[PDB]
Amino acid sequence: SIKTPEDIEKMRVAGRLAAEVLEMIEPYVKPGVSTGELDRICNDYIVNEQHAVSACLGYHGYPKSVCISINEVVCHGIPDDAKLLKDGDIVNIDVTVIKDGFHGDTSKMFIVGKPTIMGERLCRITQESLYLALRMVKPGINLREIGAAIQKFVEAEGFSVVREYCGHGIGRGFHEEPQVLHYDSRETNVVLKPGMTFTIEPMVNAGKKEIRTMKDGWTVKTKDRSLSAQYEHTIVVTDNGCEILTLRKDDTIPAIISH
Ligand SMILES: O=C(O)c1ccc(-c2ccccc2C(F)(F)F)o1
Ligand SMILES: [Mn+2]
Ligand SMILES: [Mn+2]
Ligand code: NA
Repeated sequence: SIKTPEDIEKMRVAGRLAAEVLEMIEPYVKPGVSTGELDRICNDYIVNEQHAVSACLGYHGYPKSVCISINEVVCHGIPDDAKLLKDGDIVNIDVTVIKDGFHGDTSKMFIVGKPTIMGERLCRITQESLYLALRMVKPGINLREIGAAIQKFVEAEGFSVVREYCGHGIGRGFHEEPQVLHYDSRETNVVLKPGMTFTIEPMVNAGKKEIRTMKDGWTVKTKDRSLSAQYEHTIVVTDNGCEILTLRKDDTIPAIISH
């Protein structure tokens, strides 16, 4: 669907709120803190300060407000008061808020304590894969091209792209069409049009692409237990490119990408 100027404004608000949850939580992401407390901090902020709601809680039965995944956990890590962050960890906090009917969806990696060169490299490359994709977004381009570019860049780094999950259209619905694969697929045939709003959120494994879902029916880890990183932004396709609706102060890419 093509969002209207009004809907896009609402997406800007929702996207900014999502991004600000990530900016707000940054100081709390330090050695010793539990992912459970991080989640509570994020939820209180979303509800009490942003006057918004987490779109995650309850979705497909998800128990928490945000997803927090550490190191080998690929995605959907469930915040737990007993899971503490430690020196060297790489942690993804994935946020999605609903404000005035629209969704803002974004995530980023945080390196805890003294960074490891491997962790820093995986996160940097993963973000760069998102960035290169964002720089390709504009009317007329096929999502297949973008997915192909992400995969090519990631694999060239000796990393892999997780296939079970993809980006997605977003708006009044958390996950709307189209599906945004982060790898080349013969099934992908979607030509971008102005006003389209979707996410790009590649999950990159340091090791093999295969994953394993834990027995809590949520937590996903790399099959080989290698590190996995993910970054995500919600965007709106413009006439000559795109606008990142979930940009943060620490992002090293412009909010408005012109061509
Ligand atoms: O960025 C996303 O699109 C995202 C993060 C987590 C999920 C998800 C996917 C399937 C079922 C439940 C959830 C959620 F509840 F954790 F949001 O979707
Ligand atoms: Mn997300
Ligand atoms: Mn998403
Ligand atoms: Na991870």
